[PDB]
Amino acid sequence: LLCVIAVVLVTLSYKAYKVQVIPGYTPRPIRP
Amino acid sequence: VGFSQPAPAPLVLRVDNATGAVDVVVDTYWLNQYVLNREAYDYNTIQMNYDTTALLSAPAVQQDYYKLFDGSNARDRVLGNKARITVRVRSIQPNGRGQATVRFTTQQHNQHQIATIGYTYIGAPMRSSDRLLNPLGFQVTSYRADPEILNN
Amino acid sequence: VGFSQPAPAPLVLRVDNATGAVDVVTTLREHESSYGEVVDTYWLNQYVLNREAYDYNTIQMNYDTTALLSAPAVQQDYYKLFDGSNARDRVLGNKARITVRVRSIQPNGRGQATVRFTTQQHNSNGTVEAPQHQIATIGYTYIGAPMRSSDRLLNPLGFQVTSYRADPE
Amino acid sequence: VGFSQPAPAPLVLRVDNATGAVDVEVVDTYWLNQYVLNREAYDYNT
Amino acid sequence: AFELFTPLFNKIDQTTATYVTDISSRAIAAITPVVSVGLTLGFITYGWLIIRGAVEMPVAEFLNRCLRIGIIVSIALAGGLYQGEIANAITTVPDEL
Amino acid sequence: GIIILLATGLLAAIGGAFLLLAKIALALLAGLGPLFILALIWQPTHRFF
Amino acid sequence: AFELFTPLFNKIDQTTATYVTDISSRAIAAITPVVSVGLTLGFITYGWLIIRGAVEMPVAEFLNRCLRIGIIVSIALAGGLYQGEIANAITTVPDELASALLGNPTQGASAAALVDQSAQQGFDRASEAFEEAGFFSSDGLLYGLFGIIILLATGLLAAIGGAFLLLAKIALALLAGLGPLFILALIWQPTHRFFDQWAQQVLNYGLLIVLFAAVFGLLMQIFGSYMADLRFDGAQNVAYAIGGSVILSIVSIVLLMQLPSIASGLAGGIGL
Repeated sequence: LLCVIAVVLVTLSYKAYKVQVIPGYTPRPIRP
Repeated sequence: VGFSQPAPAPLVLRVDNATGAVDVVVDTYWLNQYVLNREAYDYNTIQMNYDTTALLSAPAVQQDYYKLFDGSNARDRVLGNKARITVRVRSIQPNGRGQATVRFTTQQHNQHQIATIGYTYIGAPMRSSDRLLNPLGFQVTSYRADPEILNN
Repeated sequence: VGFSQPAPAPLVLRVDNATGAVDVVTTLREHESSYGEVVDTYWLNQYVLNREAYDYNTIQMNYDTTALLSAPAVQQDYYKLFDGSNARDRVLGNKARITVRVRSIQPNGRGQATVRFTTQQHNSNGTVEAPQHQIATIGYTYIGAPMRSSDRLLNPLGFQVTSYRADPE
Repeated sequence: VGFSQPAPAPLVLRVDNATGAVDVEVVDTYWLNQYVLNREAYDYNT
Repeated sequence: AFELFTPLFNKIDQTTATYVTDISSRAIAAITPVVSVGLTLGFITYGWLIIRGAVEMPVAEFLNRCLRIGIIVSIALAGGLYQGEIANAITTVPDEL
Repeated sequence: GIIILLATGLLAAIGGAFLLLAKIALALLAGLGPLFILALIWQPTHRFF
Repeated sequence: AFELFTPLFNKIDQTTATYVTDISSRAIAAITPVVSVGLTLGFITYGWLIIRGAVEMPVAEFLNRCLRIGIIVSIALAGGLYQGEIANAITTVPDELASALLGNPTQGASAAALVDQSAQQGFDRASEAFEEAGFFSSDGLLYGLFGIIILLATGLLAAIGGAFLLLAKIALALLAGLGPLFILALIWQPTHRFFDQWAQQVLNYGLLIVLFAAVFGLLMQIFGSYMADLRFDGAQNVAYAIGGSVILSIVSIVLLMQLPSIASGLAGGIGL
């Protein structure tokens, strides 16, 4: 019974473990 | 143990006779480049400094910056191609958790100021035009530079 | 008693910017350590600006700096501004901010100076309130160099406010 | 042993009369790009 | 072009994922190991106590009831595969329409 | 134009909104599933399943 | 700006406080000392009578029954902290509707505020349509019809949502005010059904307020953003924009209409 429950629990913990950008604004250079 | 033989002396304080300013005798790089490019101006190079400043600024900060070039009092109209601003940083000292103090000067060709910078990093950008300017992701989230009063 | 507690008191070798002359530790610790109009006006400016100003993002440094430049009596008066339901931390919080700039400081005696400055409120909706004008009266001394890295890198001179008030102009 | 503390360590400082200065993997590419732009370029002013 | 239902559906899907699917996955994943070990230890302890105590039929009652509880708990904790089911629902709508 | 707009809009809105209701409800039920599959364990809570 | 749900919610909250909550608070406060002393003296009296003359089970039954009565009366008298629960409800609405499912950082806004902002966006678009109608003296009433459509869609969505929020708040205030009469109904077996029905209605309107807070906040924010993008420039199709507006409105109205039935059905499904 512990063998089977343990394989279930290990598969269960197998699934357990398995489970900034800059701004926008008007252009920096404009015509002089 | 209490003797140690080893003893420690004190950093001397330097007092500027003209400003009364007392000086004790990677982030600092970004803070320097940010302030210099943000505060400086030259009709001939500003497009890069302008875009760089925005690249190193949070949208809130970018907007504050962009606005300096707007209206009749725009840097683009006031300085235009008649006058220019030269900026140099003397010293930067971090003071906490995303915050640093920048001591710098500025002059007009044709003053002493201190900036307080709140900042973070947003990691590497994903555009060639951004990574070749700010690969680290430096970003200013808050910015306020105050000049001295009267002479300074 | 022979332990390494209380090391040599920090010594400021004041350097004259015009002559390069080097000064030494002095009785200024038991007197006004800050000396010279130029130097005192700087400290008075930085004190008022940081004390009166507010920004959620930088206030921790301004807060600690103000305390570092304040006598315990003054520190308590300051700390209290961030207490209760009307605390600056709740009123301004991260919704509004205060910008402060000093126009002029003129010493008037024996540990006393007048600071003329302005202040304004900005907020998250992009608006700005009309600027106000205020005048601070500062009583002060100097306690000499501090003996902690976290203090000497902020107030090496030992500036300390012993009395403070600021009224509308 | 205490009564004869080691000779006071020599103390000396230099003060600059002009500056008032008192005195007792991805990193190479970024530096190279900045150096290249500064190197080939020229402006009397910068 | 006219794009209104694609952005709206993506927005709603993001809200359902962050606030109804992920939270359920986070809770099940956190309890799966602890509940697993606790259930196994409880099985062992109860078996020993009933064979040395309150009357039970080990051959039929204990094994059968333990099997029922085990299958139900296994199915219930297999719901921790929520992403598959949400994507199954996400795939269902377009394939048929 | 107003008549055409209202007809098209109301038809599309009704259909799409009922589709949205179905999707949201199925998502919420799938999320709350395990609490109700666990209800098979005890006889009094079978009605919940 | 557009501010309609904030003043309406504050008005309903003040009304429900001043009558339902304040009457219950003062009435409980007036009787609390009297009932306290009376229950204490009655316990002493009945103890003496049972230990001298009356039928008694001294240590088990009398102490256990006194404990049951005391716990029930203490809980029922804890209703004297009404302001706590009224604030609990009035803050349960905004906390949940703010960022539970929206996923956007919240400055600390509420329900009426968000409804007002989104309705303001819609009504601003309608006002711009009216302005365009004013520009074209003739050949301008088409823009007037556009503005009327925008206004009606925005208004009807906001009205349905806010009115069900108001219904939930008023119902919860009345139920909380009448709560003690139905908590005293657990004393006698025949009056148990009254407490069962009161609890079922409390659950009904709580589920209603939860569902409407969440879903209405999400839908009204989506509608507000969409209308905030709307423009009568030369680059957007007027038909596309107005049609999207009406589709979003009707989609939100019918989804919300399904919610009361869902809340009532869940309350009925829970036994109670």
